[PDB]
Amino acid sequence: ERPTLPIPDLLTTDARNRIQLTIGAGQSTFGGKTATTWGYNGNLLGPAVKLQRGKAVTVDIYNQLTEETTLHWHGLEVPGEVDGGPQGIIPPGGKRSVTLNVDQPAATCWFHPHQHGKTGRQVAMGLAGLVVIEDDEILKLMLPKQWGIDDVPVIVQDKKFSADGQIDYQLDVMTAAVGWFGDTLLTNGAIYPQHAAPRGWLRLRLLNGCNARSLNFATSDNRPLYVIASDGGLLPEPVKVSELPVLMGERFEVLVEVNDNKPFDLVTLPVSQMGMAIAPFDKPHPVMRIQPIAISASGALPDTLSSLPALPSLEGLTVRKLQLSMDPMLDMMGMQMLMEKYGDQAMAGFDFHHANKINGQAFDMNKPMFAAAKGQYERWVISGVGDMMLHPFHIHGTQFRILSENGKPPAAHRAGWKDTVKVEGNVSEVLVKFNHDAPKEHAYMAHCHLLEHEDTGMMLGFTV
Ligand SMILES: [Cu+2]
Repeated sequence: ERPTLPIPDLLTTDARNRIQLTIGAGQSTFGGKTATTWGYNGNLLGPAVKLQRGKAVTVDIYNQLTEETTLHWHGLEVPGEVDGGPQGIIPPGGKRSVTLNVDQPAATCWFHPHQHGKTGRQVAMGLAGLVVIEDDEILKLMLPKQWGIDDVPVIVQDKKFSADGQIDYQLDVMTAAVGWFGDTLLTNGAIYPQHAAPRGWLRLRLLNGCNARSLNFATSDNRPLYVIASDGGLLPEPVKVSELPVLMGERFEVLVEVNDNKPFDLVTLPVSQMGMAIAPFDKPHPVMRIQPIAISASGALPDTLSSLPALPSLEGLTVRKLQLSMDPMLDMMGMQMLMEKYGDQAMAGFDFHHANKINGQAFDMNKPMFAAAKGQYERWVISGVGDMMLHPFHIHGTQFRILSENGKPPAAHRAGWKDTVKVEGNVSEVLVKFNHDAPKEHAYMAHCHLLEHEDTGMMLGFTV
Protein backbone atom coordinates (compact mmCIF):
# COMPACT_ATOMS: atom_id res chain seq x y z
CA GLU A 1 0.00 0.00 0.00
CA ARG A 2 2.99 2.21 -0.70
CA PRO A 3 3.89 3.00 -4.33
CA THR A 4 1.32 5.29 -5.92
CA LEU A 5 -0.90 3.61 -8.55
CA PRO A 6 0.63 4.04 -12.00
CA ILE A 7 -1.79 5.74 -14.41
CA PRO A 8 -1.58 4.98 -18.16
CA ASP A 9 -1.24 8.17 -20.22
CA LEU A 10 -4.48 9.08 -21.99
CA LEU A 11 -3.39 9.09 -25.67
CA THR A 12 -5.45 11.18 -28.13
CA THR A 13 -5.19 11.98 -31.86
CA ASP A 14 -2.65 14.50 -33.08
CA ALA A 15 -3.43 17.31 -35.57
CA ARG A 16 -3.39 14.84 -38.49
CA ASN A 17 -5.77 12.40 -36.72
CA ARG A 18 -2.97 9.92 -36.01
CA ILE A 19 -1.79 8.01 -32.94
CA GLN A 20 1.66 6.42 -32.58
CA LEU A 21 2.18 3.15 -30.71
CA THR A 22 5.69 1.77 -30.35
CA ILE A 23 6.11 -1.83 -29.21
CA GLY A 24 9.42 -2.20 -27.34
CA ALA A 25 11.35 -4.01 -24.59
CA GLY A 26 12.73 -2.45 -21.42
CA GLN A 27 13.10 -2.95 -17.70
CA SER A 28 10.64 -2.95 -14.83
CA THR A 29 11.24 -3.49 -11.14
CA PHE A 30 9.06 -5.80 -9.07
CA GLY A 31 9.85 -6.21 -5.35
CA GLY A 32 13.41 -4.93 -5.72
CA LYS A 33 14.36 -7.37 -8.53
CA THR A 34 14.54 -5.99 -12.10
CA ALA A 35 13.02 -7.80 -15.08
CA THR A 36 12.98 -7.45 -18.83
CA THR A 37 9.47 -6.29 -19.77
CA TRP A 38 7.54 -5.29 -22.89
CA GLY A 39 5.27 -2.28 -23.39
CA TYR A 40 3.51 0.11 -25.74
CA ASN A 41 5.02 3.60 -25.53
CA GLY A 42 6.99 2.44 -22.47
CA ASN A 43 8.59 -0.57 -20.75
CA LEU A 44 5.42 -2.16 -19.44
CA LEU A 45 1.73 -2.26 -20.32
CA GLY A 46 0.60 0.70 -22.41
CA PRO A 47 -1.43 3.93 -22.73
CA ALA A 48 -5.20 4.49 -22.73
CA VAL A 49 -6.04 5.27 -26.36
CA LYS A 50 -8.98 7.67 -26.31
CA LEU A 51 -11.42 7.48 -29.21
CA GLN A 52 -14.58 9.37 -30.06
CA ARG A 53 -17.53 7.60 -31.70
CA GLY A 54 -17.98 8.58 -35.35
CA LYS A 55 -14.40 9.85 -35.72
CA ALA A 56 -11.72 8.07 -37.73
CA VAL A 57 -8.19 7.70 -36.45
CA THR A 58 -5.08 6.23 -38.00
CA VAL A 59 -2.79 4.35 -35.64
CA ASP A 60 0.85 3.92 -36.60
CA ILE A 61 2.30 0.81 -34.99
CA TYR A 62 6.03 0.35 -34.76
CA ASN A 63 7.27 -3.10 -33.81
CA GLN A 64 10.59 -2.41 -32.07
CA LEU A 65 10.92 -5.94 -30.74
CA THR A 66 13.14 -8.54 -32.44
CA GLU A 67 10.16 -10.84 -33.02
CA GLU A 68 6.84 -10.62 -34.84
CA THR A 69 3.72 -9.43 -33.05
CA THR A 70 0.15 -8.39 -33.77
CA LEU A 71 -2.09 -5.73 -32.20
CA HIS A 72 -5.70 -6.79 -31.56
CA TRP A 73 -8.29 -4.21 -30.42
CA HIS A 74 -10.32 -6.35 -28.05
CA GLY A 75 -13.99 -5.21 -27.93
CA LEU A 76 -13.83 -2.96 -31.01
CA GLU A 77 -16.39 -3.38 -33.80
CA VAL A 78 -14.00 -2.87 -36.73
CA PRO A 79 -13.28 -4.76 -39.98
CA GLY A 80 -11.12 -7.91 -39.76
CA GLU A 81 -8.41 -6.12 -41.75
CA VAL A 82 -7.56 -3.90 -38.76
CA ASP A 83 -8.67 -6.38 -36.09
CA GLY A 84 -5.07 -7.52 -35.56
CA GLY A 85 -5.61 -11.23 -35.26
CA PRO A 86 -2.76 -13.70 -35.96
CA GLN A 87 -2.83 -12.81 -39.71
CA GLY A 88 -1.92 -9.13 -38.92
CA ILE A 89 1.82 -9.64 -38.47
CA ILE A 90 4.02 -6.63 -37.78
CA PRO A 91 7.59 -7.70 -38.50
CA PRO A 92 10.36 -6.74 -36.08
CA GLY A 93 11.71 -3.28 -37.04
CA GLY A 94 8.53 -2.88 -39.16
CA LYS A 95 5.73 -0.28 -39.22
CA ARG A 96 2.02 -0.93 -39.79
CA SER A 97 -0.82 1.58 -39.90
CA VAL A 98 -4.53 0.87 -39.39
CA THR A 99 -7.58 3.11 -39.63
CA LEU A 100 -10.16 2.86 -36.87
CA ASN A 101 -13.59 4.28 -37.66
CA VAL A 102 -15.28 3.99 -34.29
CA ASP A 103 -19.00 3.27 -34.45
CA GLN A 104 -20.18 1.84 -31.15
CA PRO A 105 -21.25 3.13 -27.72
CA ALA A 106 -18.90 4.54 -25.09
CA ALA A 107 -16.87 1.73 -23.53
CA THR A 108 -13.60 0.74 -21.97
CA CYS A 109 -11.98 -1.72 -24.35
CA TRP A 110 -8.40 -2.90 -24.53
CA PHE A 111 -5.63 -3.95 -26.86
CA HIS A 112 -3.05 -6.70 -26.68
CA PRO A 113 -0.99 -9.03 -28.90
CA HIS A 114 -2.52 -11.92 -30.83
CA GLN A 115 0.51 -13.72 -32.26
CA HIS A 116 -0.12 -17.30 -33.50
CA GLY A 117 0.63 -19.65 -30.56
CA LYS A 118 2.40 -16.89 -28.54
CA THR A 119 -0.44 -14.69 -27.24
CA GLY A 120 0.11 -15.86 -23.64
CA ARG A 121 3.82 -15.12 -23.69
CA GLN A 122 3.53 -11.65 -25.24
CA VAL A 123 0.84 -10.57 -22.73
CA ALA A 124 2.81 -12.14 -19.82
CA MET A 125 5.87 -10.18 -20.98
CA GLY A 126 3.97 -6.93 -20.36
CA LEU A 127 1.99 -6.05 -23.49
CA ALA A 128 -1.47 -4.66 -22.89
CA GLY A 129 -3.12 -1.28 -23.31
CA LEU A 130 -6.52 0.35 -22.95
CA VAL A 131 -9.09 1.93 -25.25
CA VAL A 132 -11.46 4.58 -23.89
CA ILE A 133 -14.32 5.07 -26.35
CA GLU A 134 -16.45 8.16 -25.73
CA ASP A 135 -19.70 9.25 -27.36
CA ASP A 136 -22.28 12.07 -26.88
CA GLU A 137 -24.45 10.00 -24.56
CA ILE A 138 -21.86 9.32 -21.84
CA LEU A 139 -20.56 12.88 -21.31
CA LYS A 140 -24.08 14.06 -20.45
CA LEU A 141 -24.19 11.74 -17.40
CA MET A 142 -21.78 13.65 -15.11
CA LEU A 143 -19.82 10.57 -14.05
CA PRO A 144 -16.43 10.94 -12.42
CA LYS A 145 -14.23 11.94 -15.38
CA GLN A 146 -10.92 13.29 -14.01
CA TRP A 147 -8.54 10.75 -15.53
CA GLY A 148 -6.15 9.35 -12.95
CA ILE A 149 -7.93 11.19 -10.10
CA ASP A 150 -11.59 10.05 -9.77
CA ASP A 151 -11.73 8.15 -13.12
CA VAL A 152 -9.05 5.49 -12.88
CA PRO A 153 -8.11 2.37 -14.89
CA VAL A 154 -7.33 -0.73 -12.85
CA ILE A 155 -5.56 -3.45 -14.83
CA VAL A 156 -5.13 -6.44 -12.56
CA GLN A 157 -2.71 -9.17 -13.65
CA ASP A 158 -0.78 -11.98 -12.01
CA LYS A 159 2.81 -12.89 -12.81
CA LYS A 160 5.33 -15.53 -11.82
CA PHE A 161 9.06 -14.71 -11.56
CA SER A 162 12.28 -16.76 -11.56
CA ALA A 163 14.93 -16.38 -8.84
CA ASP A 164 16.89 -14.06 -11.15
CA GLY A 165 13.79 -11.78 -11.14
CA GLN A 166 12.84 -12.45 -14.78
CA ILE A 167 9.28 -13.25 -15.79
CA ASP A 168 8.98 -17.01 -15.63
CA TYR A 169 6.67 -17.87 -18.51
CA GLN A 170 6.28 -21.25 -20.12
CA LEU A 171 3.82 -22.93 -22.45
CA ASP A 172 4.08 -26.50 -21.21
CA VAL A 173 1.58 -29.31 -20.65
CA MET A 174 0.45 -27.94 -17.26
CA THR A 175 -0.16 -24.35 -18.49
CA ALA A 176 -1.72 -25.67 -21.72
CA ALA A 177 -4.21 -27.45 -19.44
CA VAL A 178 -4.84 -25.06 -16.54
CA GLY A 179 -3.26 -21.77 -17.71
CA TRP A 180 -0.30 -19.58 -16.83
CA PHE A 181 -0.79 -18.09 -13.37
CA GLY A 182 1.55 -16.65 -10.79
CA ASP A 183 1.92 -15.80 -7.13
CA THR A 184 2.45 -12.03 -7.51
CA LEU A 185 -0.47 -9.65 -8.21
CA LEU A 186 0.06 -6.45 -10.20
CA THR A 187 -2.18 -3.40 -10.46
CA ASN A 188 -1.23 -1.24 -13.45
CA GLY A 189 2.17 -2.94 -13.21
CA ALA A 190 2.72 -2.19 -9.47
CA ILE A 191 2.53 -4.42 -6.39
CA TYR A 192 -0.22 -3.38 -4.01
CA PRO A 193 -0.14 0.31 -4.84
CA GLN A 194 -2.13 3.13 -3.24
CA HIS A 195 -4.44 5.49 -5.11
CA ALA A 196 -5.45 8.90 -3.71
CA ALA A 197 -9.18 9.39 -4.37
CA PRO A 198 -11.34 12.52 -3.78
CA ARG A 199 -14.29 12.31 -1.39
CA GLY A 200 -17.54 11.65 -3.27
CA TRP A 201 -17.59 9.07 -6.07
CA LEU A 202 -14.66 7.11 -7.43
CA ARG A 203 -14.91 5.45 -10.84
CA LEU A 204 -12.87 2.30 -11.44
CA ARG A 205 -12.48 0.84 -14.92
CA LEU A 206 -11.62 -2.76 -14.03
CA LEU A 207 -9.73 -5.03 -16.43
CA ASN A 208 -8.83 -8.61 -15.67
CA GLY A 209 -5.65 -8.82 -17.79
CA CYS A 210 -4.45 -12.15 -16.35
CA ASN A 211 -3.67 -14.95 -18.84
CA ALA A 212 -5.77 -17.48 -16.96
CA ARG A 213 -6.69 -16.27 -13.44
CA SER A 214 -10.33 -15.27 -12.83
CA LEU A 215 -10.96 -12.58 -10.20
CA ASN A 216 -13.70 -11.39 -7.87
CA PHE A 217 -13.56 -7.82 -6.69
CA ALA A 218 -14.82 -6.52 -3.37
CA THR A 219 -13.81 -4.00 -0.75
CA SER A 220 -12.02 -4.71 2.55
CA ASP A 221 -14.85 -3.18 4.58
CA ASN A 222 -17.57 -4.60 2.31
CA ARG A 223 -18.86 -1.27 1.00
CA PRO A 224 -20.76 -1.97 -2.25
CA LEU A 225 -19.71 -1.52 -5.87
CA TYR A 226 -22.11 0.17 -8.27
CA VAL A 227 -21.60 -1.47 -11.65
CA ILE A 228 -22.25 1.02 -14.44
CA ALA A 229 -20.69 -0.63 -17.53
CA SER A 230 -19.62 -3.99 -18.99
CA ASP A 231 -17.28 -5.00 -21.85
CA GLY A 232 -19.32 -3.12 -24.46
CA GLY A 233 -20.40 -0.09 -22.45
CA LEU A 234 -22.95 1.42 -20.11
CA LEU A 235 -25.64 -0.75 -18.55
CA PRO A 236 -29.20 0.67 -18.65
CA GLU A 237 -28.88 1.57 -14.96
CA PRO A 238 -26.54 0.78 -12.08
CA VAL A 239 -26.34 -2.68 -10.54
CA LYS A 240 -25.35 -2.55 -6.84
CA VAL A 241 -23.23 -5.55 -5.72
CA SER A 242 -21.13 -6.82 -2.81
CA GLU A 243 -18.72 -8.63 -5.10
CA LEU A 244 -17.89 -8.63 -8.81
CA PRO A 245 -16.54 -11.74 -10.58
CA VAL A 246 -14.45 -10.74 -13.61
CA LEU A 247 -13.23 -13.24 -16.21
CA MET A 248 -10.04 -12.99 -18.22
CA GLY A 249 -10.31 -10.13 -20.69
CA GLU A 250 -13.56 -8.73 -19.24
CA ARG A 251 -14.03 -5.08 -18.26
CA PHE A 252 -16.46 -3.61 -15.75
CA GLU A 253 -16.75 0.01 -14.69
CA VAL A 254 -17.83 0.55 -11.09
CA LEU A 255 -18.48 3.54 -8.87
CA VAL A 256 -17.34 3.28 -5.26
CA GLU A 257 -18.49 5.74 -2.62
CA VAL A 258 -15.68 7.73 -0.94
CA ASN A 259 -17.77 8.95 2.01
CA ASP A 260 -15.31 9.20 4.92
CA ASN A 261 -11.56 9.72 5.40
CA LYS A 262 -10.93 6.06 6.33
CA PRO A 263 -8.61 4.19 3.89
CA PHE A 264 -9.70 0.80 2.53
CA ASP A 265 -8.71 -1.81 -0.02
CA LEU A 266 -10.12 -2.97 -3.27
CA VAL A 267 -9.59 -6.72 -2.94
CA THR A 268 -10.02 -9.91 -4.96
CA LEU A 269 -11.80 -12.87 -3.34
CA PRO A 270 -10.75 -16.52 -3.71
CA VAL A 271 -12.26 -18.22 -6.77
CA SER A 272 -13.03 -21.87 -7.57
CA GLN A 273 -10.81 -22.58 -10.55
CA MET A 274 -7.96 -25.10 -11.01
CA GLY A 275 -4.75 -23.58 -9.65
CA MET A 276 -6.23 -20.22 -8.64
CA ALA A 277 -6.86 -20.79 -4.92
CA ILE A 278 -3.23 -21.67 -4.17
CA ALA A 279 -1.68 -19.36 -1.60
CA PRO A 280 -1.62 -16.39 -1.40
CA PHE A 281 -4.90 -16.49 -3.42
CA ASP A 282 -6.54 -18.92 -0.98
CA LYS A 283 -7.59 -15.80 0.99
CA PRO A 284 -8.86 -12.33 0.06
CA HIS A 285 -5.96 -10.60 -1.67
CA PRO A 286 -5.54 -6.80 -1.75
CA VAL A 287 -5.49 -5.17 -5.20
CA MET A 288 -4.89 -1.56 -4.26
CA ARG A 289 -5.23 0.69 -1.25
CA ILE A 290 -7.64 3.62 -1.64
CA GLN A 291 -6.75 6.75 0.33
CA PRO A 292 -9.48 9.38 0.62
CA ILE A 293 -8.36 12.98 0.01
CA ALA A 294 -10.21 16.29 0.22
CA ILE A 295 -9.71 17.80 -3.24
CA SER A 296 -12.45 18.81 -5.65
CA ALA A 297 -14.58 16.25 -7.49
CA SER A 298 -18.13 16.59 -8.89
CA GLY A 299 -18.80 13.14 -10.39
CA ALA A 300 -22.06 11.40 -9.52
CA LEU A 301 -24.05 8.16 -9.71
CA PRO A 302 -27.09 8.65 -11.99
CA ASP A 303 -30.38 6.72 -11.67
CA THR A 304 -30.34 5.82 -15.34
CA LEU A 305 -27.35 5.40 -17.60
CA SER A 306 -28.45 4.36 -21.04
CA SER A 307 -31.17 2.67 -23.03
CA LEU A 308 -30.18 -0.55 -24.75
CA PRO A 309 -32.01 -2.26 -27.59
CA ALA A 310 -34.32 -5.13 -26.70
CA LEU A 311 -33.08 -8.67 -27.28
CA PRO A 312 -34.05 -9.77 -30.77
CA SER A 313 -36.76 -12.36 -31.36
CA LEU A 314 -35.14 -15.78 -31.62
CA GLU A 315 -37.47 -17.12 -34.31
CA GLY A 316 -35.66 -17.89 -37.58
CA LEU A 317 -32.16 -16.85 -36.43
CA THR A 318 -29.21 -18.96 -37.58
CA VAL A 319 -27.86 -21.21 -34.82
CA ARG A 320 -24.14 -22.06 -34.71
CA LYS A 321 -22.88 -24.67 -32.25
CA LEU A 322 -19.31 -24.38 -30.96
CA GLN A 323 -18.16 -27.36 -28.88
CA LEU A 324 -15.13 -26.70 -26.73
CA SER A 325 -12.99 -29.70 -25.80
CA MET A 326 -9.62 -30.69 -24.37
CA ASP A 327 -7.68 -33.83 -25.21
CA PRO A 328 -8.18 -36.17 -22.19
CA MET A 329 -4.42 -36.80 -22.11
CA LEU A 330 -3.79 -33.05 -21.60
CA ASP A 331 -6.38 -32.90 -18.82
CA MET A 332 -4.80 -35.73 -16.78
CA MET A 333 -1.17 -35.08 -17.72
CA GLY A 334 -1.67 -31.39 -16.91
CA MET A 335 -3.46 -32.28 -13.67
CA GLN A 336 -0.59 -34.55 -12.60
CA MET A 337 1.97 -31.74 -12.98
CA LEU A 338 -0.32 -29.41 -11.00
CA MET A 339 -0.67 -31.96 -8.19
CA GLU A 340 3.07 -32.68 -8.38
CA LYS A 341 4.06 -29.01 -8.19
CA TYR A 342 1.53 -27.82 -5.56
CA GLY A 343 -0.25 -30.79 -3.95
CA ASP A 344 -3.69 -30.85 -2.30
CA GLN A 345 -4.12 -27.03 -2.34
CA ALA A 346 -4.18 -27.20 -6.18
CA MET A 347 -7.84 -28.32 -6.24
CA ALA A 348 -8.94 -26.21 -3.24
CA GLY A 349 -12.17 -24.23 -3.73
CA PHE A 350 0.50 -36.62 -28.22
CA ASP A 351 1.33 -33.00 -29.01
CA PHE A 352 -0.19 -30.69 -26.37
CA HIS A 353 0.24 -27.73 -28.79
CA HIS A 354 -2.93 -28.76 -30.67
CA ALA A 355 -4.75 -30.53 -27.80
CA ASN A 356 -7.35 -27.77 -27.16
CA LYS A 357 -10.19 -27.36 -29.67
CA ILE A 358 -13.54 -26.21 -31.03
CA ASN A 359 -15.85 -28.60 -32.88
CA GLY A 360 -13.00 -31.16 -32.76
CA GLN A 361 -10.47 -28.98 -34.60
CA ALA A 362 -7.38 -27.28 -33.15
CA PHE A 363 -7.00 -23.82 -34.66
CA ASP A 364 -5.87 -23.83 -38.31
CA MET A 365 -5.14 -20.36 -39.64
CA ASN A 366 -5.77 -21.20 -43.33
CA LYS A 367 -9.23 -22.68 -42.78
CA PRO A 368 -12.01 -20.40 -41.37
CA MET A 369 -14.81 -22.53 -39.85
CA PHE A 370 -17.63 -20.56 -41.50
CA ALA A 371 -18.96 -17.30 -42.87
CA ALA A 372 -21.32 -15.52 -40.48
CA ALA A 373 -24.05 -13.17 -41.72
CA LYS A 374 -23.38 -9.46 -41.85
CA GLY A 375 -25.86 -7.12 -40.11
CA GLN A 376 -28.03 -10.02 -38.89
CA TYR A 377 -28.33 -11.42 -35.37
CA GLU A 378 -27.25 -15.04 -34.95
CA ARG A 379 -27.54 -17.36 -31.96
CA TRP A 380 -24.21 -18.95 -31.01
CA VAL A 381 -24.43 -21.94 -28.68
CA ILE A 382 -21.09 -22.51 -26.95
CA SER A 383 -20.80 -25.71 -24.93
CA GLY A 384 -18.17 -26.72 -22.39
CA VAL A 385 -19.99 -29.97 -21.63
CA GLY A 386 -17.19 -32.56 -21.47
CA ASP A 387 -14.72 -30.79 -19.18
CA MET A 388 -14.54 -28.89 -15.91
CA MET A 389 -12.27 -26.02 -17.02
CA LEU A 390 -13.25 -22.39 -17.14
CA HIS A 391 -13.63 -20.92 -20.63
CA PRO A 392 -14.18 -17.16 -20.97
CA PHE A 393 -15.19 -17.34 -24.60
CA HIS A 394 -14.47 -14.19 -26.59
CA ILE A 395 -15.78 -13.22 -30.05
CA HIS A 396 -13.98 -10.52 -32.13
CA GLY A 397 -15.76 -7.88 -34.21
CA THR A 398 -18.80 -7.53 -31.96
CA GLN A 399 -20.48 -6.61 -28.72
CA PHE A 400 -23.18 -9.24 -28.13
CA ARG A 401 -25.99 -10.04 -25.70
CA ILE A 402 -25.89 -13.05 -23.38
CA LEU A 403 -29.18 -14.95 -23.67
CA SER A 404 -28.03 -17.74 -21.36
CA GLU A 405 -24.78 -18.01 -19.37
CA ASN A 406 -23.76 -21.51 -18.32
CA GLY A 407 -27.31 -22.74 -17.60
CA LYS A 408 -29.11 -19.57 -16.44
CA PRO A 409 -30.03 -16.10 -17.65
CA PRO A 410 -27.14 -13.68 -17.22
CA ALA A 411 -26.79 -11.74 -13.99
CA ALA A 412 -28.23 -8.25 -14.32
CA HIS A 413 -24.80 -6.57 -14.64
CA ARG A 414 -23.84 -9.11 -17.36
CA ALA A 415 -27.08 -8.71 -19.38
CA GLY A 416 -25.89 -5.68 -21.37
CA TRP A 417 -23.15 -5.41 -23.95
CA LYS A 418 -20.54 -8.18 -23.62
CA ASP A 419 -17.75 -9.63 -25.77
CA THR A 420 -17.07 -12.46 -23.29
CA VAL A 421 -19.32 -15.20 -21.89
CA LYS A 422 -18.62 -17.81 -19.23
CA VAL A 423 -18.49 -21.43 -20.34
CA GLU A 424 -17.78 -23.88 -17.52
CA GLY A 425 -18.96 -27.45 -17.85
CA ASN A 426 -22.27 -26.30 -19.31
CA VAL A 427 -23.70 -24.37 -22.28
CA SER A 428 -24.11 -20.67 -23.04
CA GLU A 429 -26.04 -18.74 -25.69
CA VAL A 430 -25.22 -15.34 -27.12
CA LEU A 431 -27.08 -13.09 -29.56
CA VAL A 432 -24.40 -11.75 -31.84
CA LYS A 433 -24.39 -9.37 -34.83
CA PHE A 434 -21.46 -8.30 -37.03
CA ASN A 435 -21.69 -4.78 -38.47
CA HIS A 436 -18.34 -5.08 -40.33
CA ASP A 437 -16.60 -7.35 -42.81
CA ALA A 438 -13.71 -9.80 -42.41
CA PRO A 439 -12.37 -11.83 -45.38
CA LYS A 440 -10.41 -15.09 -45.09
CA GLU A 441 -7.11 -13.11 -45.34
CA HIS A 442 -8.06 -11.09 -42.26
CA ALA A 443 -10.61 -13.34 -40.56
CA TYR A 444 -12.27 -12.68 -37.20
CA MET A 445 -11.41 -14.97 -34.29
CA ALA A 446 -13.63 -16.73 -31.78
CA HIS A 447 -11.67 -18.25 -28.90
CA CYS A 448 -11.17 -19.03 -25.25
CA HIS A 449 -9.50 -16.09 -23.46
CA LEU A 450 -7.59 -18.36 -21.13
CA LEU A 451 -4.65 -17.60 -23.40
CA GLU A 452 -2.80 -20.91 -23.08
CA HIS A 453 -5.96 -22.71 -24.31
CA GLU A 454 -6.15 -20.26 -27.21
CA ASP A 455 -2.45 -20.77 -27.99
CA THR A 456 -2.87 -24.57 -27.98
CA GLY A 457 -5.90 -24.69 -30.28
CA MET A 458 -9.10 -23.39 -28.65
CA MET A 459 -9.76 -20.86 -31.40
CA LEU A 460 -11.48 -20.71 -34.78
CA GLY A 461 -11.53 -18.25 -37.63
CA PHE A 462 -14.64 -16.99 -39.33
CA THR A 463 -15.43 -14.55 -42.11
CA VAL A 464 -18.16 -11.92 -42.54
CU1 LIG B 1 -10.41 -22.43 -22.23
